[PDB]
Amino acid sequence: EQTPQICVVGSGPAGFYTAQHLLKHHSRAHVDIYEKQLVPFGLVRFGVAPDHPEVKNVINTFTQTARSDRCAFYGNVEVGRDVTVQELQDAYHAVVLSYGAEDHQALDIPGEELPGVFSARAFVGWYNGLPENRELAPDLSCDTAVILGQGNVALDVARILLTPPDHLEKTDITEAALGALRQSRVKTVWIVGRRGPLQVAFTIKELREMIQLPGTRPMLDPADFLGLQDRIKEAARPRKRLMELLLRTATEKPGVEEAARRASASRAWGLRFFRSPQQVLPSPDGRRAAGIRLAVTRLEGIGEATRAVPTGDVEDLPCGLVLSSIGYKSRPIDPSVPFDPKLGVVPNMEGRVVDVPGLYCSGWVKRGPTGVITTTMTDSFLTGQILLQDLKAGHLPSGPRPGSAFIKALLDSRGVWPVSFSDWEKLDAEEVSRGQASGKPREKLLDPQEMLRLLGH
Amino acid sequence: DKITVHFINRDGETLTTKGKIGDSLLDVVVQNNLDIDGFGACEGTLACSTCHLIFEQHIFEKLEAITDEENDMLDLAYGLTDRSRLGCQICLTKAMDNMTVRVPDAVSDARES
Ligand SMILES: Cc1cc2nc3c(=O)[nH]c(=O)nc-3n(C[C@H](O)[C@H](O)[C@H](O)COP(=O)(O)OP(=O)(O)OC[C@H]3O[C@@H](n4cnc5c(N)ncnc54)[C@H](O)[C@@H]3O)c2cc1C
Ligand code: FES
Repeated sequence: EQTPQICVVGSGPAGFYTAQHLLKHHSRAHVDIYEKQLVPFGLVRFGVAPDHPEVKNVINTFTQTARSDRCAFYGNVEVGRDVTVQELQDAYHAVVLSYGAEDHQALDIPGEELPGVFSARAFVGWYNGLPENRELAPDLSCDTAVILGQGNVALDVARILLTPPDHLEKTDITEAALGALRQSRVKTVWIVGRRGPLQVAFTIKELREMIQLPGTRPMLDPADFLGLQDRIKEAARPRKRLMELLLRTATEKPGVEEAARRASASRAWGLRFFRSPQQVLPSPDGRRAAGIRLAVTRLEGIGEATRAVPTGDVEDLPCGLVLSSIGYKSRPIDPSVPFDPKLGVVPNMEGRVVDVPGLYCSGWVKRGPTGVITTTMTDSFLTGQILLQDLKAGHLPSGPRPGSAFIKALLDSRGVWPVSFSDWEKLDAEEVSRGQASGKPREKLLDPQEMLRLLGH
Repeated sequence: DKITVHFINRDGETLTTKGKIGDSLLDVVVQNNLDIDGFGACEGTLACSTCHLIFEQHIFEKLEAITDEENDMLDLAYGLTDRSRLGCQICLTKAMDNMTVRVPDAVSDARES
């Protein structure tokens, strides 16, 4: 029989789940996972908050997959740069793009470049050890911080900003960020959304965590939930409980115990509705951000292309830190692959890249940056399946295929030294040791050149 | 395994197996090496919904009281029924022997948007 050679571009949840599916449903298929970072797992390592270790458990299943004899890892290989997609298509039977959505949604407003304005995801990569963000060194000396957008990512940075530093002591949070967080004078966090309460993008788990965060109290305006009760009682299961928790918190008087807790709280988080960022207001010396001008908006223009539009009235909000968490978009990495700049994804029909035989995709680069790990997982399985289905039907390149035998020699000729999964395990073991002393799960290596020095690279 | 449990996989196929009382169905699944597409991703820590299972009515009624922590993850699960529970939260009992749990399939493409 044929021995399928499959290539996966990206080592995050979508790439590892697609490979997992391929290995499980085809006994001879081989999967080579390429990754531009020196280490695997993508956002499970760099995105998921350090106080959410339970979620990082999917890493155990990816490690199991990577250890399979029919799987190989190739970190420090940036597809489209070190190796082109066309070159991978020549080497493999099928190529699956799973490189997530890297680009951040710019605010595109006056003063969005003022110091103190960061991408919410840059702040996250900061404390999660993404190398490119290790020198973010955000100024946490100001009292208020404003987060634009009301998704889970917003709740994550707002939670990390208000969590008592000591409670983060033994998580895998970078020691660097934990040190900064200890000196932080941030005590007020506002999460502002363009739309209303019925449109919040976060889930009940993360909201509940926020409502119960030690040392904090919630700041919800009862007026934002007026004539909204009956619509909540009719919402769908996923939505109902979430909304009822917000409504309850926003309109019901807390018990004696809860009230006492809040009266004692020293930090606070709140939710603002119907406000779109109009401009970041500068400080007296115009050297930093001192606040943000929010335009009051209205639900106007409804239907498919529904959007909030400024009424003309504004509101200036004092704040020393402004975090933009308004989604993201994938980016094209190779001129050989089609791209939908409007939706920010690689055009595809349920996994099949448009007009490119043998080319597939999964994860955020396929559906957009709106799914948790479980969503990405079941989506990635569907792609692995449509690929196996094309294989059986004979719609993928016939015969031979050298796979890595070709790419290895190619990357070699180009002076690119790949990081294998076993090399990663030496690094992993090192980070775990450094976590021993301080009692943390690990102490992430942030210096690119040191990580390579370890591996002997 | 002192008791028997039947798992109706997504592809119609049934996977019978035994698991000693006290174990969560995730334990029954994992240790018995049952092939259920991405079942128990967070390894039973209430961080996912991949261990979602549809129990028999005559058994659902007498299961441990469901917590908010479980409902929080269950709301994000597809193929949700009135007899749904997170498998890793249900520890086996003597009265569960020979029961039949069904892994949710159907059209979940709706969760991908
Ligand atoms: C701040 C934050 C917190 C989150 N918290 C949670 C949570 O608590 N629970 C949850 O379930 N989900 C959470 N998620 C969502 C989860 O991280 C995503 O659903 C998941 O990472 C999607 O996987 P992916 O495979 O599409 O892409 P990603 O994980 O982004 O991985 C894409 C991979 O491709 C690599 N890559 C990019 N370009 C190239 C290239 N040219 N060549 C080679 N490799 C390349 C990237 O470096 C990366 O490793 C969170 C997301 C964020 C941003
Ligand atoms: S295995 Fe994750 S919640 Fe049950």
